[PDB]
Amino acid sequence: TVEFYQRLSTETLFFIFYYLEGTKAQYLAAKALKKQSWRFHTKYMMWFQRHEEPKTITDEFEQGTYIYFDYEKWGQRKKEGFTFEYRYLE
Amino acid sequence: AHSDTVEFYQRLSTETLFFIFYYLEGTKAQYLAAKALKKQSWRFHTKYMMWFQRHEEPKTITDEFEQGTYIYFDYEKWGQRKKEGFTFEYRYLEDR
Repeated sequence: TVEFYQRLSTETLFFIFYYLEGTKAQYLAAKALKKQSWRFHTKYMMWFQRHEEPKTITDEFEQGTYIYFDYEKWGQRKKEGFTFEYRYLE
Repeated sequence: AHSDTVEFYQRLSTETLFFIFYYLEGTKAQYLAAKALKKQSWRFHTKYMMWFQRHEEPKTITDEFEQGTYIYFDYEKWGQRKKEGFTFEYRYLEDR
């Protein structure tokens, strides 16, 4: 169901997303995350979430501070003065 | 780390390990997850089929059972709960 993945911790959703590819579970984790206001950067291949309100927003990109989950370090990190180009959005 | 080792599931959070354990049933992952949980002093009660952890030193300890307070992961509510004056019978334990 959709509500279950809603309950799961974010770290659990990430594990599901990165290690159970091409499966239903991944599919619902992706959406569970989106509803939590995470967005997938299709290049960096990591999930981002606004830490606070962006500094600048145009029609093509926004810049500001974000927390993201680095799957290589398996840990939530933070980036300031980052430019999230919407063309890398799904 | 390499997904096929215990050092890998050791990096994951407990809740994730529980997810792995219940929803990737009968797989290598589940087994290594089970192991990961055991270093953390979680033990599997084979009747209730839930994981328990001593909250504090047990009150009584014999050869067949121990008694005291535990936290446990209820997989029907999917949440950590707590039990006082609980008897954990050693016959319902994976490996003595």
